[PDB]
Amino acid sequence: QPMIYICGECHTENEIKSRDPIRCRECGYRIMYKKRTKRLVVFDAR
Amino acid sequence: VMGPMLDAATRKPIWRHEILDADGICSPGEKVENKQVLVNKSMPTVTQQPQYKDVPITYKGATDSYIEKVMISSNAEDAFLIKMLLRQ
Amino acid sequence: RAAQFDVVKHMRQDQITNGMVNAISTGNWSLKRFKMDRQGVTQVLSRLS
Amino acid sequence: RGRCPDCGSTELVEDSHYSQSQLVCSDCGCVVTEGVLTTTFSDEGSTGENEQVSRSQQRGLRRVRDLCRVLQLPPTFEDTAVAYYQQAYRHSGIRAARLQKKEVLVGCCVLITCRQHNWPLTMGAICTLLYADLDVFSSTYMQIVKLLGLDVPSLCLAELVKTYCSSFKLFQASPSVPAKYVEDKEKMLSRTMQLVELANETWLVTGRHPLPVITAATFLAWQSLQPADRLSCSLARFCKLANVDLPYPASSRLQELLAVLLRMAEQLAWLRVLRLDKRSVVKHIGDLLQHRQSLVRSAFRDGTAEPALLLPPCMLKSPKRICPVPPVSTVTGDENISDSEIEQYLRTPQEVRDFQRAQ
Amino acid sequence: GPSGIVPQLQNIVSTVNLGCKLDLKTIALRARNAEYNPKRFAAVIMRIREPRTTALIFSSGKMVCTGAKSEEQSRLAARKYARVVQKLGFPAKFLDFKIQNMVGSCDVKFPIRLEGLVLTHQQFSSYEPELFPGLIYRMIKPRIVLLIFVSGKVVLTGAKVRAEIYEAFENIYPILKG
Amino acid sequence: INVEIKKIMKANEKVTSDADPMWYLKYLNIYVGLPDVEESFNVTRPVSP
Ligand SMILES: [Zn+2]
Ligand SMILES: [Zn+2]
Repeated sequence: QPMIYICGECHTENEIKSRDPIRCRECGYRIMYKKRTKRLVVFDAR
Repeated sequence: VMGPMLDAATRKPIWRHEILDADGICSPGEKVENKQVLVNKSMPTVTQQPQYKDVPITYKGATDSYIEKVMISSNAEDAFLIKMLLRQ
Repeated sequence: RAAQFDVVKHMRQDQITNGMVNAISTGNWSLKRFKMDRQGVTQVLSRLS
Repeated sequence: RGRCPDCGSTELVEDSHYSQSQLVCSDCGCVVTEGVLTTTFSDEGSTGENEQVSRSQQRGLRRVRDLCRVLQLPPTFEDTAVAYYQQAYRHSGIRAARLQKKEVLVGCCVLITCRQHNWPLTMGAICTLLYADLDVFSSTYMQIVKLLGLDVPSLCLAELVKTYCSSFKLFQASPSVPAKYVEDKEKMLSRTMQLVELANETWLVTGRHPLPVITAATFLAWQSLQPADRLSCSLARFCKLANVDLPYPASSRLQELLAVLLRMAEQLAWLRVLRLDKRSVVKHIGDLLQHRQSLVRSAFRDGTAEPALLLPPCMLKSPKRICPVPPVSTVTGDENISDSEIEQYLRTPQEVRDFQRAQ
Repeated sequence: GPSGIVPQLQNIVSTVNLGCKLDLKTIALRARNAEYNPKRFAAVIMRIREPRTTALIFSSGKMVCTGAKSEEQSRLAARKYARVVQKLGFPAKFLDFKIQNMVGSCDVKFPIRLEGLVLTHQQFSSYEPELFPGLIYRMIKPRIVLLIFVSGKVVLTGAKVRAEIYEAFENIYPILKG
Repeated sequence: INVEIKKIMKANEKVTSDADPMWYLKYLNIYVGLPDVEESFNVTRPVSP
């Protein structure tokens, strides 16, 4: 149920759920990225 | 933003919401094709509890794309901001 | 007023900001003292290569 | 139509392949087999209808926006402030109120606006621009809030400290502050947190002007970071370097907090051995802060689940007697009245003439 | 029940109508225990030492009294002022006496953290320490205002009868007990 | 930003009142600082491009 983004330039799981303004846990950074999916995607080696 | 609409008959999200995540936004690594939604945004129709109307952000293009990275950030005016990078 | 006014009650600071950013972003200026209203002063930097 | 080709569908939804439009319904997998095309605007090129409004009213509105442009906060603060102002401009009392009460009423709406965004702002910082005074503007401020009954948060302790601490000049060298006064901001703000958290649980925050607490904590934190360099300074000597004007209560808060920390100091034998006092206790707060949660629970006499009294100062002075049962009573109010008492309160004609002569 | 304590009373406020018009200048001229200023105010100020009270009498014939500890003492003092006016020569009479307010206070012998109360009773609580140290509670049953402090002392105002003060007291007892 | 701004401010160094002689408001020097960002608590931090 909780969601896990990773912070910019420190890359520690930032663990935000509420509608609070975006923020790192220790950094001053305001920028965060989503983590990759766990579903598999197949490719054609052409 | 609201999460995917699940079919009770399947316990899996409808086709147009297939790519979404629990938070209502698309998942890096996955494969988007035409007229599937990328963010499930909703706005206030009331401008007693506020009612809400659907107005998603959809992908429209010829071929499929893969999703490279998804960014979330904010201004000081409380306005959230999403950015996404698609690849072919 | 029966007592002197203070300028800090009106010494405001959004004007310079608005003018500068609008001129650079929009790309047309009106130096109405100089009487010139040129356009096409700015272009987005082409990152083709 | 609404129906499917022949039967009980009702819904209406879009479908299209190559830039057309059609109508999706559902009782079968059908578009109702009909659809319609779309006709659109564009390839050309939030009301008006703006009332004239009372001249004085718009004059006030102009003060609203000229105020919010000072702090240069994000625009929506201005617009919503205007909305609150217009809402307040709907009652006879405010309309007939003198313009000074109007000059203050613009201030309060901007204030509550910032409070909604938990945006830290203090009372005088507003009154600075408004020719106001504490009583004038505070009494009025209460009046509108009770009139409107709108929910508004309090000043949350940690919010104001960020902007207050950041205003100091201790973070760079300058001809007024050589390096021995210079300090790292991160350490100071952390230390102030570790002190203010004590202040609230030790009842010191409640019911007092909040800012003196911050000033005392910052002064002592700055000292304790280089006590050998900084023990020689003082309240004003420190503040005027930062061009800060200090609270007079800050002396009261200082005496209070040193009294607290020596009581922590005795809890540890390896602090007890030094025979600590006012002069010396300052250079060990770095030591105490590591174990403060143990110090408080070793120091308070209130060991109950819910040697030193952990109470606010208002009764740390202790009652002279612990509030025995009050003498709630009645009397006979119907007795006769002694006329002698009444005649004692009357001037004789000689005294009447004396007062007439004096007048 | 309460913790063995019922609030004390601090002040009484009452009014009475004397049934006739008065010459304020004469009364101030001849009263040892009176103060009046005709050029700014329309009523004469007087006091008595027992019950230790003050009275405010207008030229219109209405009177306001304060300083009493109980309603009987207010009524006695008002009758005393009526007698004072009578001996001054005016046809003063004691009519339509009514109590208007009284003040009560109590202490609970333990501290109270006001922040929690304002965080839980927003509809009634005011917490602006930078403006007034005490917390203001607007109670609806009875229509009473209670003033609360960190020491556990509580003050009550706005009642017409004493039962209102004690009613508000035991109404707030469970709330503060939380 | 290093020698022209100062001249242009110098050229308009003083404003004059409508009345009340010897009432005036004077600029004496002007600075331009280094880049930084607003934040929602009237507090600031430097930023990268
Ligand atoms: Zn980080
Ligand atoms: Zn059919």
